[PDB]
Amino acid sequence: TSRVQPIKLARVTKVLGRTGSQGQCTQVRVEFMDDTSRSIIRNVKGPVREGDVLTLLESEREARRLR
Amino acid sequence: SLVIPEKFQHILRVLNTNIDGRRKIAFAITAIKGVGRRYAHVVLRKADIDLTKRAGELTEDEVERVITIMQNPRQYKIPDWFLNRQKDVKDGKYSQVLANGLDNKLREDLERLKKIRAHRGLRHFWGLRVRGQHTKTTGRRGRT
Amino acid sequence: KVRDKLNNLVLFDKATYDKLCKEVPNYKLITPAVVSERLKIRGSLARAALQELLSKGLIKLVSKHRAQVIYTRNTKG
Amino acid sequence: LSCRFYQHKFPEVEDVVMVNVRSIAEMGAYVSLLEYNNIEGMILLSELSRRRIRSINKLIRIGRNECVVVIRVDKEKGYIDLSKRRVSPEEAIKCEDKFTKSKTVYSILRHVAEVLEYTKDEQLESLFQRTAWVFDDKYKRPGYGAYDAFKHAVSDPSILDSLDLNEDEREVLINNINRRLT
Amino acid sequence: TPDIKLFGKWSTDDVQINDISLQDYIAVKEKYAKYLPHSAGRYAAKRFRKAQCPIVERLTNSMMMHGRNNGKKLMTVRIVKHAFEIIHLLTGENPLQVLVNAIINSGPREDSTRIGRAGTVRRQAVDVSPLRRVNQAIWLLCTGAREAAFRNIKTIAECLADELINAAKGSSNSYAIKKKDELERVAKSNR
RNA sequence: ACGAGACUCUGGCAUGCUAACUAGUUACGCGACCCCGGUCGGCGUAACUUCUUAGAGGGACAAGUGGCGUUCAGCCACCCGAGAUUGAGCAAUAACAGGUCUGUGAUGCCCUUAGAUGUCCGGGGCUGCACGCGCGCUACACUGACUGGCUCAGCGUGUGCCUACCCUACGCCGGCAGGCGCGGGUAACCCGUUGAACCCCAUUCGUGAUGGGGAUCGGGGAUUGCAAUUAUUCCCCAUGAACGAGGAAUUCCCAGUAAGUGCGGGUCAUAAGCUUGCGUUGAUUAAGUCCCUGCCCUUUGUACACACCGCCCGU
Repeated sequence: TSRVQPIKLARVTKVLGRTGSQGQCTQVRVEFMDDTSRSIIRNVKGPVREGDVLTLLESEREARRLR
Repeated sequence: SLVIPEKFQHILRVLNTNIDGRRKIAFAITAIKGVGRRYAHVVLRKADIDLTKRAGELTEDEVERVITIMQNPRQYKIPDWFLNRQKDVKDGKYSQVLANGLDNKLREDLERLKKIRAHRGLRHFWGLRVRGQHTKTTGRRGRT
Repeated sequence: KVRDKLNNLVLFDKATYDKLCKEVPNYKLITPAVVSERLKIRGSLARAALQELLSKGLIKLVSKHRAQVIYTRNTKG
Repeated sequence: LSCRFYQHKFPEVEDVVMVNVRSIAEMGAYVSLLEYNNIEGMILLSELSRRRIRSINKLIRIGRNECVVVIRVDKEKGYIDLSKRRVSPEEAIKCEDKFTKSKTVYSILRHVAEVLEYTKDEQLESLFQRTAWVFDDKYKRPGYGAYDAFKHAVSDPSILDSLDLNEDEREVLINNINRRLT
Repeated sequence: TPDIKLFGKWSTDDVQINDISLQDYIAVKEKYAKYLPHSAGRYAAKRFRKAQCPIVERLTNSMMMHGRNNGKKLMTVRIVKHAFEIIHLLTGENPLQVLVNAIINSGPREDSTRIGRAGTVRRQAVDVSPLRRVNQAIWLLCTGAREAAFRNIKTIAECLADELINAAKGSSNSYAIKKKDELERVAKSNR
């Protein structure tokens, strides 16, 4: 590692279907606040709403499927 | 008061047994075999000794009065239904036993049953339960 | 993984009394649990000492309950 | 009375340690580092073996010591991440020998401490600093610079009395080194 | 005169939330401010109606566990009030601010999911929903105080008191912070 | 056409309707205590259904609004609103070598019928213990134990045909388990305003197999019954064992729900650690999935059809 990634917080725009083996994960469409043009997909555990802002430890990965 | 008094006796040697002095006097005397929680309150109520003191600071005259209440409890107006050993088959007297009369009299009663050959004595000799309960599912620590 | 079986004193010796009288009114939160932990004494003995200090007037009452009581020091001003 | 073995409070990364396992949890497992004053550690479930396991207590064996390598440590917070998969088979004999020398040095110094009757944490750390850590820093080896020093000082009293700890305690330590290390 | 909803003797105003991700999930400010941490009910009926519950009421409801304590709401309420007494007399800080800053500091922000068959050890890194952040934070605070107050001379009114302030300053001498950062370490270890 | 739905019972509301000395409320008088005003489930009687009882009717239907949908069946959120998914009952064709001949004077065949497998009396047994398994109860404590005081319910049941055995206020005696003359109820009237438990408050205890835990065991006293011994049950004093939150594995549940806590009914001469109901306190998590264990429909494959727990090749 030897690198401190700055924490970025992102707000969802649309909730997708629930992924995972047991259906416990959820696909969401988050967007960044320092520049409101970028939209990526992340895997979340737990219930989420529309307009719910999430904290992200990293902002580089993309969402994988149930496997 | 709350400071430790002089000649504060720690270990109390009473009736050839070991008694702690750090416990409450209503509970430190309960370590003697034969006496329990309920009869301890009556003894310290007949004697003029309060229940708010530990056993480690009492002295010879009050513990001697308590030992007299131990050995002869009948004429200090302790009621007859409060005793553990009543209406004896040997002599018919009401008495309170303190571990020596208790142990040897329990032993003598068990050998009396084993000599008389009652089924209670045979069950005590075999090492089983006497009060008439189920042995099929319990008592698994009997023998290997 | 040391056991360290506690053997709390049933009454005060010499050093515990003045250690209490110099340090307990100089602490923020006083309860019989933290007095028994810091001064290695019994719980009821700490309650009796705190009742004595309350009767002396060097400790103010905050709240009383059948489970635990809350005590604090005097204002230094 | 107990303290750490070497002068370091927490070990560095890529360092081998022998650790005592205590309990097994869901995400990891609680252990105790016997040479670092039984501090809290963590071994990962996926790091226990490189292949598929059939039970947790195939490789748990609660109560028996094991060899691990420190992967990530946190000196300011007191957290050490341990690793079981990344160990060589040739390291076990050297780790066992190092732990043998460290444990016989700790036992000899504990015996000398209870002879000298010095029961305090800071005083015991001072006795370690005046007894073993000085020669460890002199020989620049964390563990290999001590047992050779007692082996030389069993025959060389001038080398034994180089540390200015005390006189009667130095004589008691020399007597213990002469009687035990033969 | 209802000038201010004083929480027994503490004021529900002038309390600062530092995180913006937990702004609409913690309700203590000016609308959901009660005199007691005990309300009526119909709060766990729909999906997100528990986000409108007061945070001290959620802590009181999660205080009771392990068989012999279920249903005893009055006893947990007086534990909460006594714990607020030690929190106010111990730091000089308002006790509602200590509750807010501990939950933010003890929230696990990244999680690992069990994936594969039964027995295989595979974890996939996901992030934690903000409601689940508060939920596991309250659960962690409650279980830390619960296992602190077990076979110990120290009462639960004091064991709960030391558990939040160690979570408020992030000293990591508390048990909630311990599971929080080992969970973050496990989620960081395999991503 | 059956099944689902439709239908019935119960809960959730209606200050509108009908009604109450076997249910009360509000006013009035008398009486009692205190400092001019408060309390009375104290006494008695002028209206009333606000509490209670239970009868008829009403009310919620995707009814409205904004979206999605072929703008069709329907779905989502919100407002007014006691409820915008309460719980149970009934429950189709086909078959099981499922259980019951020990529910029956329901029953075919077989056996037996006076030294009886019918019947009756007396005693014993179904409880007997190297051990294993299932359903349950109490705990491993200080969110606690003991001791005082404060304080709150709902389902129920009650003098029986041969059949004798009911529920109980009140007075005395006795520590208590209990005992005697006394009164009510064949029941919204009497137990009864069912002063229930958990909780609440105030002392004692202080991390100690301890004042936790009450197994085992000794002595004594009452009740039921013709009869208790292999202690029916209850009470009193002693006796104070294992047990320090439990391996592999596995059960139940998502709202007044789990769980804690007690009260009724069934067995009952004596009687609940079981079961069926009832009430109090009252949560954590989730509004999803087919990964595990299985179920429903379509397509495909089969050397199976007593149907994969099938069939089958060779030494």
